[PDB]
Amino acid sequence: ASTTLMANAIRALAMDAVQQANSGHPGMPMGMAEIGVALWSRHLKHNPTNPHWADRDRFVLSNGHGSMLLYSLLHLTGYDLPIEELKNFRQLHSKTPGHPEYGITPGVETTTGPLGQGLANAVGMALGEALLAAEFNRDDAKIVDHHTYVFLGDGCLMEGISHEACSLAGTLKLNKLIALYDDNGISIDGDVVNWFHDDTPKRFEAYGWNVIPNVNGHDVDAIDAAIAKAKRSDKPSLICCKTRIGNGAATKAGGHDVHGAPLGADEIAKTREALGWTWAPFVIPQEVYAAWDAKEAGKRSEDDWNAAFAQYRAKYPAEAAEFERRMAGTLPADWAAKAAAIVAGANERGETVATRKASQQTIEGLAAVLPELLGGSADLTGSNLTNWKASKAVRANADGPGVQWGNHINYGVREFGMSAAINGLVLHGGYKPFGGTFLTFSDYSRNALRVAALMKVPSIFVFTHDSIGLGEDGPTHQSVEHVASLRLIPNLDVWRPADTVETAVAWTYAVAHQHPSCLIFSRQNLAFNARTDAQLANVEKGGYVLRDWDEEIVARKIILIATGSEVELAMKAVEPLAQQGIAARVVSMPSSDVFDRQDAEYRERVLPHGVRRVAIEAGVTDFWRKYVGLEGGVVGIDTFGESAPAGVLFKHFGFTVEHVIETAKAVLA
Amino acid sequence: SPASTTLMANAIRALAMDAVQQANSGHPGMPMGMAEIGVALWSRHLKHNPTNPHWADRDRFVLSNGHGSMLLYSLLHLTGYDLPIEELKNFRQLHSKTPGHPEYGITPGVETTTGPLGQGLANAVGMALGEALLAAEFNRDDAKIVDHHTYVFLGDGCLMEGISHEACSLAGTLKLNKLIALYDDNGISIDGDVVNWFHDDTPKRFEAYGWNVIPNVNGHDVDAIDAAIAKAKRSDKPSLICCKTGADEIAKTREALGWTWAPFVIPQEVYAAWDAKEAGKRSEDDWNAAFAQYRAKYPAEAAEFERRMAGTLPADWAAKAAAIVAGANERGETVATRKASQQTIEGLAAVLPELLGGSADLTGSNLTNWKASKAVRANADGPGVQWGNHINYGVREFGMSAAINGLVLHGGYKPFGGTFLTFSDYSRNALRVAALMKVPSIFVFTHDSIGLGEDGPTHQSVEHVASLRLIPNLDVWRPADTVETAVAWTYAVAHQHPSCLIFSRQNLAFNARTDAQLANVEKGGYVLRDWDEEIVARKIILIATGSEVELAMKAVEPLAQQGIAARVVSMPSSDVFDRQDAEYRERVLPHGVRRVAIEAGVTDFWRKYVGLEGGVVGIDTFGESAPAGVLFKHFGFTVEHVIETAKAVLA
Ligand SMILES: [Cl-]
Repeated sequence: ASTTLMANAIRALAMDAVQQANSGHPGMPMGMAEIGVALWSRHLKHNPTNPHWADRDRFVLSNGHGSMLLYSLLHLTGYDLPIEELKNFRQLHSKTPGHPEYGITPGVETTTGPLGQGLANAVGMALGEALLAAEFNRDDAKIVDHHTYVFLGDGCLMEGISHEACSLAGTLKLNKLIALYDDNGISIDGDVVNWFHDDTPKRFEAYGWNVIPNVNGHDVDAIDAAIAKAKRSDKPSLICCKTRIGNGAATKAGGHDVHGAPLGADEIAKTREALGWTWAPFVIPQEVYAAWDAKEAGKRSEDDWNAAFAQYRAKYPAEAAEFERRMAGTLPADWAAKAAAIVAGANERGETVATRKASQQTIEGLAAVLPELLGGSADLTGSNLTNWKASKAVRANADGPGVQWGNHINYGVREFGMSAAINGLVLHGGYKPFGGTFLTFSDYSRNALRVAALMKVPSIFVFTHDSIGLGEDGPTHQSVEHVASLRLIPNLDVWRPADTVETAVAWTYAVAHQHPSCLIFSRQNLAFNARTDAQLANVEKGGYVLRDWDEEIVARKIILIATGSEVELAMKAVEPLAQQGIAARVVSMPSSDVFDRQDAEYRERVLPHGVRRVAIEAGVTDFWRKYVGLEGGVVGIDTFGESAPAGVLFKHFGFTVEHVIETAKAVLA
Repeated sequence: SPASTTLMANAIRALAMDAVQQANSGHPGMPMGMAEIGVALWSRHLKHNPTNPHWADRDRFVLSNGHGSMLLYSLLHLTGYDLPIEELKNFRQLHSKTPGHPEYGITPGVETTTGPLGQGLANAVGMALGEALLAAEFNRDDAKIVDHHTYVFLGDGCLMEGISHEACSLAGTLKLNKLIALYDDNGISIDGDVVNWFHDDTPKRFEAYGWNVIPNVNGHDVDAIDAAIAKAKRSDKPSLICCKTGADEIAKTREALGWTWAPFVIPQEVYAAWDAKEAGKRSEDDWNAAFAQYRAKYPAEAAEFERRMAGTLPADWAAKAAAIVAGANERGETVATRKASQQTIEGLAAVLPELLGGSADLTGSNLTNWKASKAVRANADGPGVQWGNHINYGVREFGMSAAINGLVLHGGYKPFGGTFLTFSDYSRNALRVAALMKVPSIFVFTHDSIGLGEDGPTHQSVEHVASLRLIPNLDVWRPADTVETAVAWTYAVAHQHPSCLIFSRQNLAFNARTDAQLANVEKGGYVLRDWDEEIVARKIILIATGSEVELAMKAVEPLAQQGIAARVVSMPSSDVFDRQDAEYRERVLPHGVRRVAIEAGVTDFWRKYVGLEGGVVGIDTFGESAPAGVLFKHFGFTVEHVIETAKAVLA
């Protein structure tokens, strides 16, 4: 059963599943068929029966629209993806969505579709493998050794994020990363040369990559040999595979309408004749299956690694335990107590610091407790305060390929690439990564935060300099809409702590839960608040009563809802409001997302139905309408900022006791 | 003796370190590092008139590295722009003309607003593209009126950002040879020595883009930088010039430099060596005379150039906009609002010669092109572009969006560019900066919800419409049909806020409108179907946008059969609706009549109109991969769910 027959198999499933769904992208799976045979048949180290096998090569389909390529490969090689599913391509609840989705389909390593990000994910996975290896291998016993393969097309290469990820990968000498490029002269608008005339080999050599240019992308033997050559490189490798889009189509190969549209029944019948593929839709003859199936080889590969690991466990019982725990993403055994100790510690200290500082202090405590902690900053380490006393900066080896182990990464000025890479580090397993930048620059990395939320993986994204409180850098740096815009992304937890204790709570919560988190810290100092034991336990509920009414008040009730640096203002507002006949309960809402997940009883306790509310936050006001209603009030900022000291701006922009009072009287009128 | 270049440069170092000391805030190192580059460019090559920063044929300068803003302030102050020393003393103070990062519109001679890295460079690319397009369009064999360079100062941060890749790759494919980038190659970014995280061979990278690179220029040798700029001007390719560059410390720097003068004191001869008013006036005078000769030979073109450089619409615009809108209403067509968008683009292009469209590799999907357009293309043999009015930007959303900002700043075109709505997350900060700059950039977004169907949750926007509404001063439109599309487009084109125009993949039903309703569409929110004149049924308001307006209209008779009388408010733009006066807003949404919002995106946004007691038919999860009709039923976009919600709200 020839490789033509094996490649053609991919062609038939891709074209027939697209036609069936009358939707999707047949051109790339047909263009890349032989590349598929080359990598998957002759090189990929994997086990269909266990797609969670720790030491498997990681494959990433960065050009995610060509998803039938992956579904064919998963199906053909014997993963648990039955033919029924490929028949249900692009149908509700199928295991075959239009773009591949992590957690939905076995063997799907990450979620792609937004261009460029799969490639950045793959850099993160290569970084994970390289870091773990440096960490867990011993001169007399290796348990970490796998490559990271990524398919990509012209789209990914035009996206800025390819630049960020490949520059970093080159500087970090990630030589087990191997990229195969669907080099076909085509993107969606037509002939790529009219908008994209890069000398791509030259670009990639400039990054410190090895490039294998001009491979015949329809020659299984040629691609195979190029991968072998890549596999022996001192540098990450780009393989340039010259292909024809929809190659094998009877009449439409190389056309500009095979990217994202069905071929039609007529072209499909004629393609069956030209290829000699005699089988009906979704019929695959057993000799194609026998040539593609990897269950046997997979079993052998993984059983071998198990023996390899068992021998490792004998010589290093403690490290083997740690590896298994970390690969599984399980926290230490004494977690609740150590986490409660970090929080108690902050509460005991009672210091008024910037929550960026509170953050660094929490990281100190997390690190002493989580060897898996992997920090980093997008060239703002000194500003974000993401590194800690005992941390080691990850660096490429001076002389050979690979990295020296470390646990804080300087990502460079690459917020988007850092964020996608973090998603890769997380998906790889073995570390608990986070990475920082200024809050406003969440606008550069936004879709990566989004993709973490879609995948439901606990990526942590740290943002500092969160408002006009940052002062003089001015309105291009001063976030106004950002905090609310991140809340709005489904499944993304947003924390904006008021003090050292809310920071400690936010971090330990984030490290321990399944949602990706944005942790949002201030530049400037925020007053410490004191809390009851009951209150300390309620911070983890996202919103809690920081200060209640006294039974002895018997004046007009209001609820002040505040977050982050504005908790101080709500708190300073209480007595002045009392002296005006208003009794103010202060609710601190460090995470509205976590608060919204609470039960109805708890939410009613904190925000009693029918008591009016004023929300206080140095951000856009409309967001708070969900808690304060049409009749409630908001003290916030609905314009861009200005360049001036923080104290000047806070006054200028009406974050004053006087404004809080004025608003409260207006709400209660 | 007249000022040496060393004294000319040290004047910059003095102002930078003194302004920073005065403000006790900011970064003196970058301006001080780039001072010689400043002298070489501004004093020897920059063509500009300090007395008129709006001279149409001026060279364009961009400080892409926003941190060294005292470099620019020094340069503007020294060469004679209207930026007094009292302002430099007021660095980083409230309402000064010397903000922390430079701001377009605040300070004369500031061409764009920079701060987030890489975007200035993308801005510059869009300005160079503007100059090349105008020239190809307007210059004649016997009379040239367009001819200027675009210069950008650049640092390591800018080069690491993915947006430099998008912008520089495009500039190199388009052979924008009048773009000249000068790179502060100092070995340093904020975290320390760049080599640990940025070890690019930047020269080879840029040659791979089709740029000319002059590597290894001594960043402190004015003559060397000068000659390097001179060479770049002879190049057939855009050029990158790689320039290798409190109290006690300031006092000792003064001594090390032999700068004897007190803070903010510039000696007369340094002023005289930097002043550019006299060369400026001559340059602009020469140009005004070359323009008079152009006007004598090409009077219609000359008036069109002037109108378009001011960004003024045609004098009978109100009639021409009304004809576009009326033709939409007359046609009564049920199509996707992406198709409605293309139809309006077509009518706009026939009356706006300045119209300049494009798409980030989604031309067919977004429908941004029109039948009479010409595609912008590099010249086959020489540098530069053949003129066109539709640009294939490649798969570069952020770079396209920042380039558009630069095209808008340059003057002469009315540009817009398209991509899918979710991919607004890639270009977001450029949307933000347009809104901060107050410039009428037009961003087109299509495929706006689960209505796109099978492509699935990575493409299906859910939070995007509401998250863009949050951005101050950015107008968001999500028209229900061809008439709301024509209104949104003609309003966006005519007004000063940047606009996001949000279009559906799928067919949306046309809605008939009375005259009074047609006149209210441009108010952003309006009554599309009102309650009967005297009724006994309980009242609800349905507020809907986009594709959901059809769902609101379909719910009205079913609601009436349940004893519920529904007003349908269409809200194509909540942002424009919020700028309406209190009387109008109360007329559309009367106090104390309860509301249900309907919109295929996050629900929380609507709480500002429907309150805690109101209702929302929306989606607060990600989508799924399935046909659009299957998804809409799956996600509860149904009359039955509208009725349930309305009854629960009315309870
Ligand atoms: Cl592709």
